[PDB]
Amino acid sequence: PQLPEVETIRRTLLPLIVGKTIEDVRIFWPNIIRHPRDSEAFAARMIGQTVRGLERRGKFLKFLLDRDALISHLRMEGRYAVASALEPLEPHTHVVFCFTDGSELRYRDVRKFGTMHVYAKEEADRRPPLAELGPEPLSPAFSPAVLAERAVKTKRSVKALLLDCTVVAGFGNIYVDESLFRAGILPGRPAASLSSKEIERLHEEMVATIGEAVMHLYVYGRQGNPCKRCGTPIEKTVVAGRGTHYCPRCQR
DNA sequence: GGTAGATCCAGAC
DNA sequence: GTCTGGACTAC
Ligand SMILES: [Zn+2]
Repeated sequence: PQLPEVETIRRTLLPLIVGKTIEDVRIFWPNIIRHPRDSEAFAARMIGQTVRGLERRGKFLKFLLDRDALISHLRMEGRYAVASALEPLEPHTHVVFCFTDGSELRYRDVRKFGTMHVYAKEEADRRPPLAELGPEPLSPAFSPAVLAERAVKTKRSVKALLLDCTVVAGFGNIYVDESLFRAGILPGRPAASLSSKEIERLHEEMVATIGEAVMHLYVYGRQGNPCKRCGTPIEKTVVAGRGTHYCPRCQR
């Protein structure tokens, strides 16, 4: 899931778990547990705590308990569901939080790329994976000025810059490619090569593109198909090590 | 200290 | 078999 989908999860999941008390934590792929490194300590500390809130930072979910926070990233394919402890688990279920009311919060992930970190609440924001996270793309803290400052410093492509979590929180490939198309900028352009006008426009399209989604594609996944604005075949190449889509006529 | 390269996984070719 | 992707290690 990308940022908009994660925000939907935050909103919809919260009322399904708030006020429930954890009675057990079961782990079927320990590699997902990143802190404490020992999955047994992860499970033990959570027991007895009640879910009090659920926040989002970038693509991270932050579950707020009594003393601790659970920081969760779904990567490409992770998903949460709430269901009865009486029913069989769905395939690829790797972590389960069991509540005292006989319901469960289940984490599934076919690829097993997702991560979980638990810390005392007061520490979570100053430890990985939240430490160094850049500003929310929809916040005044992410400004053209901030983007400009980062762009001028680096030798990397503009795509690489936007994918950088320290620059802006949780802005993924689909939105990078779409935002760059909408801003008329080739993804392979050196970030430092962007003019003030291009930075301003890119910021505007980033906020618009992801803002629209949080509340229909031009290039992403459209290789070999006509651009919706000029009819030129959309191309796909590798940029910043990732599959990257663009129109060679609309973007410069 | 900034950056490329490496990494994890299993489904799609 | 090869390719793919979000967010330490070593040049
Ligand atoms: Zn075009």
